[PDB]
Amino acid sequence: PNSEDKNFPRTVMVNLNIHKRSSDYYNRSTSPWNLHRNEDPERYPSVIWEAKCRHLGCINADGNVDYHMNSVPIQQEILVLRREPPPNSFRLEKILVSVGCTCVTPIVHHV
Amino acid sequence: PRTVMVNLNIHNRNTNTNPKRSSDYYNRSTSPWNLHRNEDPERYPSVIWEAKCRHLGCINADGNVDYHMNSVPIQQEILVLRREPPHCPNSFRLEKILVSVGCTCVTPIVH
Amino acid sequence: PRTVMVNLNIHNRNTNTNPKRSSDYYNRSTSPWNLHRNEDPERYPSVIWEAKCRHMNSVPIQQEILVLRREPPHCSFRLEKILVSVGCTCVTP
Amino acid sequence: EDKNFPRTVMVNLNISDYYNRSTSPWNLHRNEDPERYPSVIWEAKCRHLGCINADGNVDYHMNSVPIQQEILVLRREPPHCPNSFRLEKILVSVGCTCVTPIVHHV
Amino acid sequence: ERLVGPQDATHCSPGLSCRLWDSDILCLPGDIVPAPVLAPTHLQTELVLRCCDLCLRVAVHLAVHGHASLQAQVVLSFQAYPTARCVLLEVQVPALVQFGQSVGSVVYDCFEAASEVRIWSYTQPRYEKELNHTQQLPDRGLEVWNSIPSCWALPWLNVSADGDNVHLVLNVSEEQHFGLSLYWNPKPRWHKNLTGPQIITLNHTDLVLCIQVWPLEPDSVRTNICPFREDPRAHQNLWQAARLRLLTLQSWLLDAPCSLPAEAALCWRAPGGDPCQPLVPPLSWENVTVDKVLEFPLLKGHPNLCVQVNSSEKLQLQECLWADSLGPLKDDVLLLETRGPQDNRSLCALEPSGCTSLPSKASTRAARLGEYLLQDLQSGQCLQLWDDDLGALWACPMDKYIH
Amino acid sequence: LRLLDHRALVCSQPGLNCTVKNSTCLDDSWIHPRNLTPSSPKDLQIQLHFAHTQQGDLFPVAHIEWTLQTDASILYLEGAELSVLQLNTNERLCVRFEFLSKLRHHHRRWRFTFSHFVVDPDQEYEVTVHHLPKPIPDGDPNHQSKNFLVPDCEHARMKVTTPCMSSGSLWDPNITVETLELRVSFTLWNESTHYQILLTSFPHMENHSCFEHMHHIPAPRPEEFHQRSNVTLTLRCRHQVQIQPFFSSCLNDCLRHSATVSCP
Amino acid sequence: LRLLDHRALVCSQPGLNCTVKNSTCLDDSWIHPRNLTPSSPKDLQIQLHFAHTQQGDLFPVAHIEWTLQTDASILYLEGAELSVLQLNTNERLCVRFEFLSKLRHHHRRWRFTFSHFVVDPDQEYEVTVHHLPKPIPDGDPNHQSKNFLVPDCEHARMKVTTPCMSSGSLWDPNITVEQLRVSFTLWNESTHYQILLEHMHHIPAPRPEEFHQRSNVTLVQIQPFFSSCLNDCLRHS
Ligand SMILES: *[C@@H]1O[C@H](CO)[C@@H](O[C@@H]2O[C@H](CO)[C@@H](O)[C@H](O)[C@H]2NC(C)=O)[C@H](O)[C@H]1NC(C)=O
Ligand SMILES: *[C@@H]1O[C@H](CO)[C@@H](O)[C@H](O)[C@H]1NC(C)=O
Ligand SMILES: *[C@@H]1O[C@H](CO)[C@@H](O)[C@H](O)[C@H]1NC(C)=O
Ligand SMILES: *[C@@H]1O[C@H](CO)[C@@H](O)[C@H](O)[C@H]1NC(C)=O
Ligand SMILES: *[C@@H]1O[C@H](CO)[C@@H](O)[C@H](O)[C@H]1NC(C)=O
Ligand SMILES: *[C@@H]1O[C@H](CO)[C@@H](O)[C@H](O)[C@H]1NC(C)=O
Ligand SMILES: *[C@@H]1O[C@H](CO)[C@@H](O)[C@H](O)[C@H]1NC(C)=O
Ligand SMILES: *[C@@H]1O[C@H](CO)[C@@H](O)[C@H](O)[C@H]1NC(C)=O
Ligand SMILES: *[C@@H]1O[C@H](CO)[C@@H](O)[C@H](O)[C@H]1NC(C)=O
Ligand SMILES: *[C@@H]1O[C@H](CO)[C@@H](O)[C@H](O)[C@H]1NC(C)=O
Repeated sequence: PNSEDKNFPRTVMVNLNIHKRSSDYYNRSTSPWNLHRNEDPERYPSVIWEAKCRHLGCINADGNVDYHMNSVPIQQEILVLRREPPPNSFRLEKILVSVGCTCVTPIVHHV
Repeated sequence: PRTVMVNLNIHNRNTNTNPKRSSDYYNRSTSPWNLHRNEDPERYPSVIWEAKCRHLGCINADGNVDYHMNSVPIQQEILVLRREPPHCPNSFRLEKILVSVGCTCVTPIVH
Repeated sequence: PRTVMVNLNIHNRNTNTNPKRSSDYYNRSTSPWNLHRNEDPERYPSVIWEAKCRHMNSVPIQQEILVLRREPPHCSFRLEKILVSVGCTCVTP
Repeated sequence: EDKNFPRTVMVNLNISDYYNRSTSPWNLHRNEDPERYPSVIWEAKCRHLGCINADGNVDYHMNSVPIQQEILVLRREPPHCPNSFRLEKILVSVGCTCVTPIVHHV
Repeated sequence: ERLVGPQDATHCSPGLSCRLWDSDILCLPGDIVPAPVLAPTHLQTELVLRCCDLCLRVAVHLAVHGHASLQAQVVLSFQAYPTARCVLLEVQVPALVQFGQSVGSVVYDCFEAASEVRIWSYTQPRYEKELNHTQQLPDRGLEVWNSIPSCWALPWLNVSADGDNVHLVLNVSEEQHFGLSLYWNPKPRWHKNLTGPQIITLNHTDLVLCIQVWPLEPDSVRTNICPFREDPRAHQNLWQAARLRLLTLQSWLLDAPCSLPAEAALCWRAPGGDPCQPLVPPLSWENVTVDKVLEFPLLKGHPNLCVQVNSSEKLQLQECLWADSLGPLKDDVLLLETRGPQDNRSLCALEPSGCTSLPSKASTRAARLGEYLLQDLQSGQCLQLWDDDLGALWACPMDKYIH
Repeated sequence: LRLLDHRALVCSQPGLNCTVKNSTCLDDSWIHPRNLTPSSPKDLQIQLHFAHTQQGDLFPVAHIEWTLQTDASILYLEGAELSVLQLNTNERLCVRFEFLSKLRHHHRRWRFTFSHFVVDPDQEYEVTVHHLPKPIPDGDPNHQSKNFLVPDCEHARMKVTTPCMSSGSLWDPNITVETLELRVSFTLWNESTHYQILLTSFPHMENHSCFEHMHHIPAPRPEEFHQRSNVTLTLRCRHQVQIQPFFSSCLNDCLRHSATVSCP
Repeated sequence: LRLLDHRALVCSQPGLNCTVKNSTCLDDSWIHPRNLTPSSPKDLQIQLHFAHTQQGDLFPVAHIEWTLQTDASILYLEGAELSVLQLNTNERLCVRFEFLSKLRHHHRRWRFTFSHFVVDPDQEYEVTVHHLPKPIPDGDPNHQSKNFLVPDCEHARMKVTTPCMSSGSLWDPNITVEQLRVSFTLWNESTHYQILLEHMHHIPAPRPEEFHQRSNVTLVQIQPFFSSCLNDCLRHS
């Protein structure tokens, strides 16, 4: 429990300027991902939709999954506010959630 | 809410995958994205390397640009902190932004 | 004259006739001379704009001046001469 | 001999056929002066206000103009003192070149 | 009300005061802490239109639980792929306060949505368990068209054929830079980036074919309109444009941009010219489809042989398949063969004037030289086209009799 | 993105009390700036360096070489924070230099070093040095940035690092085929990950996939880790055969050693 | 080179006490180097300017625009010498900027200007701002330099400037060739003009009574002589 800023070089106070499309690529993409409800009762955002690339390949136009070209998740470090000590107090994190799933041509070595 | 106390002692929970489990597929992907530099000396992070797509679709096996699908930028809601000007009761502020963390190619909504 | 006192309050003896203007002949000359800067931060004049010009015997107009140099602290002034080029005139070979 | 005049410093001293072969001939003028170093300066003043061709006749189409520079001389101060000098800036007409005039009309 | 402006507000129960503090605030439950305190009871939702965008409108029922006024705060959560957001709503009931019974409800104006959306509710502090409400938004109500341009502002491409040339005019605006593409039914035909409005010239034979038009913007909505199904002249041209190709001596292929059910039968063309004699009977109308390879039962070819194609119970195509390779035509007569029980064999003659059996005493051309034709057939001089256990067919040269 | 070791990382040079510090990559100058600020670094370069460990590991490392400025702003210089920012990610490691001694002279050119940033093959970073304290708002940059490209395993030097050994860069599975009614033989590797043979047929250079076939080789037992295994494939001229390893370093994206069939 | 006017040359801006004095581009800090050298100035740019002498003349003038940096070296800034150096002929004129009060405040971005340098037409002038104290031997240059090219009298605004007018920028030849006869105009100078064609003819010097009176010559370019020109300026034809 804290109320003011004192005797702490990195305890800061925050304010309010936190600031309907792009919601169908989970299937419409060539490398679909299934959102996983990584829900933490003390972490904002309370829900993060991690991308678990559903198929290792990429689905071509015919709908049959092709093994000629693979898909890799795009993770990204984000800052989240986990409560501590469990008022309104928080502490940052650098967690490597996965946002999307971009599908790539494989690296080919000839002979 | 309005006033919260955030301790900037970042607790790094990206403590995994210290071996190599990543690559750079900005160029090999069928929906390539050219990275963009976001610079802001008033914000933490001060630099974010967001992206921007290269075309309006994927690329066929022939290597020519294909218009059959839509390259769209995967975007996230990363929380960033910003330093308030002195004429503000709170010296720091939390703002969410939408940044291109990647760029996939997706099936069109209607044929 | 190993040790001679020299006063550095340089006076300007170039109070010429003000109506006498000047022109830049580095492009109009029969032997145009290009401009290059010579910078030694231990020298007066620190910047000297020498000439490197491009029977076309365009010989560089070369005259030497006096330069007040600077010596390393272990020795600090050393008056010398450098044979620099002013412009370039065409001559018969 | 450093003293309360800081800008007075002590220094150690260290130390051609174009005029008859150039298309813009010049005649050197001797500025003999025993009070300054060097005691002789050679100044090239144009022999003709125009340039000379392969024939060598003066042509008003081509102009001869005195290319000059600002060089340095050390004049004794007080006069005739072999252990004192004054740093001076003078202008010397080093040579004469050939340039085409800026010509325009209707 | 169903229509609201492009802003967020609250619909507040009468008697109690009500306000909003939405700034996408930091939204976390925390832990339930014990203590007459206001508390939510149920979540009530009404799909409402915001203008122009569709957005679910939510309401929170209120009551008093627990053990000179009353104040409370209700936090409204939110979740939808890929959006998370929070909203603050303050409800203050004047001391209209009763224990164990409902007091009223507060409403949040708008929640952007596409699709499934879920909502929660916490008091601060969380006095009781959070409420729950899931909802599966429809993909088609009568107000959907006009409200959202994504369904009504479909790019327009209207076509005219008054001058017998298929002219398509773009009803799109002037500053539009849209996309156009043509396919078949999928093999694309052509595509072009061009400024609208603009006139594109097509041809009657070309219109079999389909068109797609879409703006050159990210996540383009493309309209693939194919209104030529009702047009019968398009299919008539397609049948006319359809061509018959003879791959080998005993095989043939049907080529057409589109595939439709059809029937094919053999035919015989006389050397005279335009008159042509069908070969059914004794052959049967075999089912044939486009891009399907069919092999003739004949063992030897003949230039005069032809194929008749029946489409939609009507003859549409008739081409000389063997003329392109075995031409020119030869003055050869055709004799029909039949076999039955007891090793009996029957032979018949085919003529432009009709069919006559052999041998016969008729005045027809084949009947007069019937014996010679039979002798030539039995000697192997004639050429046999197809053979079967019950019948056959032969081609007999004629130049030995007249020429 | 990691440090090569947690040993003493002292940056000591003649006349300097600097100690490398662990830090989250936000400064106290960012939170509470001071009016007076030092200058930006000069001649900052990053080179490809390999550094061993106490267990024989070979890590590619980033060597950071930057020089202080001659101007008289050094008197207020309290250190430099480093950074190695990932390209496709937003991971930052930032270590701090707490200069305990107060620099007051410029008698010699300072060349500053830090070579404890582990990097990855076929990966690009962005290295920046930022003197301390940070500037006042709307001030001069007070830092220098550079892009660090780390080459891939095809480099003769990268190929032997534990990055490129765990990904089977040194693997030499010379795959061959034999005309049957075909058989494909390849040699496995020191890993318990399944193998994925992909076979397609191209009759001509018209790029037509007339026939495609997939076969799965399970995780090999210890007795066959470095042995060769031969698998026949049913056929329906150019019958491309491609082999892909599922090594834990490359979930499904490794160098896939392909093959081709000659017409005769 | 010349200064515009030897008036009260101030460069001071609010919060500072600039006093401008003469110099020769040999500062005492170069004779007696000091260890602490302030950083270079930032964003040097030079623009043309025309100022009015009390005599009403028009002289092109270099207007120099440069600003400091936010680093700590501003406490060791005691002046910023301004240097104007002609290229083809090495006449150098310098003026000493001297800051009495220390620039210890970064509240507002300090910007300094100096526009009393009579720039001749067509003559480039490298303008350098050497901060004081100057660098120690083998140190950071801490000086800003940039070429400052100036167009000739063919410039529209420059053709009305005193150096350009005195050269004959407003003289109309109005040549007239019609045996052949030519005629040409006159400006009020006791100089002998020239008409060159394969022929050569001389015209004596016009008395002050025929300032613009036309003259003619029987049996085509015109070159005047002047005080601003003994051999070289606009040759009409
Ligand atoms: C190639 O495949 C053949 C398959 O017959 C292998 O020959 C047999 O392999 C098994 C093990 O898989 C052994 O138990 C047999 O003794 C082998 N011989 C026979 C006649 O069955 C052969 O070993 C494979 N090639 C290589 C190099 O291993
Ligand atoms: C997912 O995409 C496939 C492929 O287009 C489609 O058939 C299916 O209906 C989609 N399902 C949903 C729920 O969108
Ligand atoms: C939603 O909340 C109610 C509250 O009682 C609970 O019973 C229900 O299980 C919850 N739904 C889910 C999917 O957890
Ligand atoms: C195309 O435009 C004409 C002219 O207005 C109109 O009569 C016709 O109905 C339009 N076509 C369609 C399919 O609506
Ligand atoms: C560096 O640390 C040592 C250890 O005490 C100390 O003696 C020395 O004075 C320090 N360096 C400077 C420049 O003060
Ligand atoms: C310093 O940081 C590294 C990672 O950057 C970590 O492994 C190590 O444990 C830290 N040491 C201390 C003493 O915090
Ligand atoms: C790979 O090369 C080695 C080198 O001798 C050879 O023994 C082996 O048979 C080869 N593997 C093939 C051709 O599959
Ligand atoms: C497998 O062999 C390679 C060299 O052939 C070696 O570098 C590697 O460490 C081995 N694998 C294991 C798990 O020891
Ligand atoms: C400048 O001079 C004024 C004269 O009154 C003096 O008050 C001031 O302190 C000086 N210094 C400044 C303004 O920095
Ligand atoms: C600077 O020099 C000019 C020209 O010689 C002179 O008019 C002026 O008085 C001088 N100023 C000072 C302060 O000496």
